[PDB]
Amino acid sequence: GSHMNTNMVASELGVSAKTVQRWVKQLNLPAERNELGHYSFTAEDVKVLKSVKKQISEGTAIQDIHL
Amino acid sequence: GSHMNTNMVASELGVSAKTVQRWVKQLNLPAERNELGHYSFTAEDVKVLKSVKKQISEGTAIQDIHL
Amino acid sequence: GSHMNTNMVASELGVSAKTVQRWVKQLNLPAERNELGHYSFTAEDVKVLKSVKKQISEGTAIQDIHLP
Amino acid sequence: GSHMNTNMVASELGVSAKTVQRWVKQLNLPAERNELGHYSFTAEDVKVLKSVKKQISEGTAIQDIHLP
DNA sequence: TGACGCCGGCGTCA
DNA sequence: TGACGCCGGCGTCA
Repeated sequence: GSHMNTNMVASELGVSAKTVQRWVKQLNLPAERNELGHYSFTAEDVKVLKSVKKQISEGTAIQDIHL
Repeated sequence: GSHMNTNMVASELGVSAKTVQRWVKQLNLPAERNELGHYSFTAEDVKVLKSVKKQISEGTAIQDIHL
Repeated sequence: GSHMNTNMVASELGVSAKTVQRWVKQLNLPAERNELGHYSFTAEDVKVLKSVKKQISEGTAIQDIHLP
Repeated sequence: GSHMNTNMVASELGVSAKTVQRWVKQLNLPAERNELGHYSFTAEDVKVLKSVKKQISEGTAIQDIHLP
C-alpha cells in the first residue's frame, strides 16, 4: 500500500527496527508520524533510507551523510 | 509551561491516566498530539476536560456530554 | 481512609499508575488487594514507595534497593 | 550454516525483534547466546516460534502454548 | 549496535 | 473503570 511501518522497512533493508529508528532520529529524516507515534515511511522515504544504507556501506559515517 | 501531560492533567482532575485517555478517545477532543503519540493538553484544553468531569458527576452520559 | 488507591499514590509520587504498579511487583511489596483486584495501599506502604523513588533517582539499581 | 539472529527471525515471522524476545522469555524457549549475549536461532528454534505465532492467533493462551 | 527496561496509548477482561 | 499485556519509540549500558 501507500506506506510501510518500521518493521516492514527494517526487514526489507535487512537491518533492525532499532537501526531504522536511530537513522531517522539522528539524520533528522522526514517521515510521517502515526497517531500513536509509529513511523510511517512511504515508497519515496524508503528510497532515502536505501541511500543511507548504501552510503554507510562505503565507510561514510552517519553524521557525514548527504541527502 | 504551556503544555500539560496526561499524568499531570489526571493528577489534577483526581482521576487515572486511563480515564483521561478514555475521554479524549471517545469524545474526540482535539488535543495536541506528541511526535511520540503522547497527549499534550493546553491550560485551556484542561477546562474542556474539567467540564466533562463535572457533567459526568451529574449523571451525564459520556456519549451524551456536549462540548 | 485507611487505604489509598493506585491513583492517589501515583499523584503524590508524580508518576503514572503504571510506574507504581511496576515498582510494586519488581520488589514484591505486600500491598493489599481489595475484593475487586485493585491495589489498596496503606500510608505505611506509601512510605516505602516514596523511599524507593528516592533511591531510584539516586542511581540505585532495582536489584540494589533496600527495604525492611 | 543456518544461524539467524533475532533480526532475521523477526523478519521471517513478520514481527518485531521485541515481540520475538518476549515469546522467548515468556515460554523459556531454547535460544543460544553469544559471548555478547545476542541470540542465535537454529532451524528448529524458528519453527517452534513460527508455531507459537499460530496458536497465539488462534486465541490459545500463552501458558497453554503447545510446544513441539 | 543488540539486549533491555521505561513510558504512554490502546484493546481487553473483569 | 482498574489491572494487565502488547506496541513501538527511545535512552542506556556493554
